[PDB]
Amino acid sequence: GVLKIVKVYLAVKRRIQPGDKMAGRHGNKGVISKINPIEDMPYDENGTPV
Amino acid sequence: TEFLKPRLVDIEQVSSTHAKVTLEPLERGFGHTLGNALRRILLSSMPGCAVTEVEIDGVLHEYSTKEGVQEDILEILLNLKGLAVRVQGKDEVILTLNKSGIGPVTAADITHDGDVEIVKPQHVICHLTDENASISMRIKVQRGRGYVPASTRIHSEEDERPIGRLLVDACYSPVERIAYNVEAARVEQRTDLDKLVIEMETNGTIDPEEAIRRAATILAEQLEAFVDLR
Repeated sequence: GVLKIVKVYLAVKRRIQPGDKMAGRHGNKGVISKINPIEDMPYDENGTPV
Repeated sequence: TEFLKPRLVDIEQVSSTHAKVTLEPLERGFGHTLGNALRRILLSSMPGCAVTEVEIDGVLHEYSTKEGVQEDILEILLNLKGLAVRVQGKDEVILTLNKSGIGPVTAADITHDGDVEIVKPQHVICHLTDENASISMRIKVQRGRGYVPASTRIHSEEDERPIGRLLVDACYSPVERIAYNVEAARVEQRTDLDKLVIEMETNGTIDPEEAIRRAATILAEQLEAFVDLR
């Protein structure tokens, strides 16, 4: 019944957002809740943001 | 009212990228007050120029591969995000890049505009492997402030949609890292009164003194609302 088929390939580039699941390697799960701006993040005496 | 204002003393420029700025005398409590309030404006609100659009010939999208080039097109775009550029006169400049033969394509291969200064000419953009291979592209630098992603920009304007135009995440804000200290002043007999060292770590473009001047301006313009309007 099939005369021809056209296969189209899309490329999505999804960046991280709240809801994306992340984890380490010791079974420590977690969900991003908010992307805090750089200005708001904690920083050590050296000045380098976490 | 004992209003005691600080003044800009010394700008220890260790490098064009990293520079210390000392500030004294500050009355007790104002060291951390300006320190952080300034750090915040200097991170986020500073205007700078950044590569927004690129258009390489023989390239229909960023995921494709160009012959005679070690980098995939994505990795070239990444290098152009971090290309240090200063436009003096206009807000938008489109620079042309043509180059051929065996060698690492540096930032100096771009044709410099009358009022455009490429701050790190030795900056890598692409690696040409084959002598036969030649690369051609049009790099649009626009000026903005903060960080404007390509995903935030592919969902607003989009009036002309020319196929072969690669949009790039704009890294407009020139300040990379910044951290203020507070140190003894050793002025007259004040003892309490000290200074404020703002260590700035920026790209090439924006000049340390220039930037702190702009950041103080932005703070005072936001304070118009609390002084004028009651």
